[PDB]
Amino acid sequence: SHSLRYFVTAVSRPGFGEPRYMEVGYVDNTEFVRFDSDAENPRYEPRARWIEQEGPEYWERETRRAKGNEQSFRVDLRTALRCYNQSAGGSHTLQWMAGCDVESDGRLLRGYWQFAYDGSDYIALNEDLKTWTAADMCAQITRRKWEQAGAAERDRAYLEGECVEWLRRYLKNGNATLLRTDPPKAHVTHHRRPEGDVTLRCWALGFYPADITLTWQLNGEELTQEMELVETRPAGDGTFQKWASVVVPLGKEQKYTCHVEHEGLPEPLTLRWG
Amino acid sequence: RGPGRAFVTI
Amino acid sequence: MIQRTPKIQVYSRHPAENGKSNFLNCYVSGFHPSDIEVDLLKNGERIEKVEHSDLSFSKDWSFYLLYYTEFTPTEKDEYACRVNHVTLSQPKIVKWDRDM
Repeated sequence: SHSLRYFVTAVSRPGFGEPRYMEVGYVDNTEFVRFDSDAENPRYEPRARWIEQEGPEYWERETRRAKGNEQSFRVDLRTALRCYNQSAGGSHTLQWMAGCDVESDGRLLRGYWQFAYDGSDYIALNEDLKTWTAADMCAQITRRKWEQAGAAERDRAYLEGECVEWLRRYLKNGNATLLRTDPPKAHVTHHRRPEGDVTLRCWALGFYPADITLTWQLNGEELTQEMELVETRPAGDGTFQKWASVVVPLGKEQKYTCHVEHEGLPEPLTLRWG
Repeated sequence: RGPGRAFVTI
Repeated sequence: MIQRTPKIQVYSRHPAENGKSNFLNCYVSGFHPSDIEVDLLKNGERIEKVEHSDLSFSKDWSFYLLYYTEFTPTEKDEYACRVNHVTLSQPKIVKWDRDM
């Protein structure tokens, strides 16, 4: 399954003036473009090698679309402040996520077009791409206006047409990068706890994509209900890391095995410390 | 390519 | 309308080895709003050349960011990440522990 997704953030900042406006595009959870109103000459920019084949009409049109979007978001921030009757000198956030999930056959799996105001759901295009979930009265007011403007029809045209078409083009152009798999490299560490037992920590490093399953086993039985597990985190070079740990009796460490499952592995890994 | 708000404001 | 405190993880891009060049990472995630102050510290002093990935956000609309710098860890040199955010009562300092 594949996705094209844009993540848009507009932040009002009274007293310094005009909102900070950003726009980050991902293909299959891989960043490939960005826009930042705080650049000295703000414009759409490549953030992956493969998108750089696009002609300058692509970059000029995306720059203009971002700047146009920035205009709408400036208006929306004023509209929201009034509808929620918020104080005039404060900073507020309008977020927007839009995109398409498609199978290999190119069928649209799910289109998204949803907004949040100060961190909570505001309005969201439903999966039928004809109706809106509106969280409160201000967003219900927005929905009535969008219903009589035919917005859903026309956003759905983007999600079913231009979004799928460009995704399909991106997967051809960026095939070697997006479909790459990087297998985890794993090791187990050990540290005596002040309590008198032992922490075994199973590391997975250098893997892509981010989806991974780490489990500890004690003579073949899963210890999910007794393990610690960090949020998967970016290494900064395009790979990810994660670890999982268990607390074990000193002297029984060799009974415990780490299990690493990742799409880049031909067979799951099994590691011990003793 | 990304989506346009097209001055369809909230 | 919700405000969320950031999660903070401090770690190296590769396993630390004394005298070997690496990247020091501070990953801040799950926070709202997006304005955040992140500094990396070497023995308590702010490191100047710290870059960061582009701001993005996840399913629940909360933001995430990676701050990072090039460094060469030594035996005694202490590293840490310092974060300030509107939801935080105090600036938070999370120290780098090389096995975490």
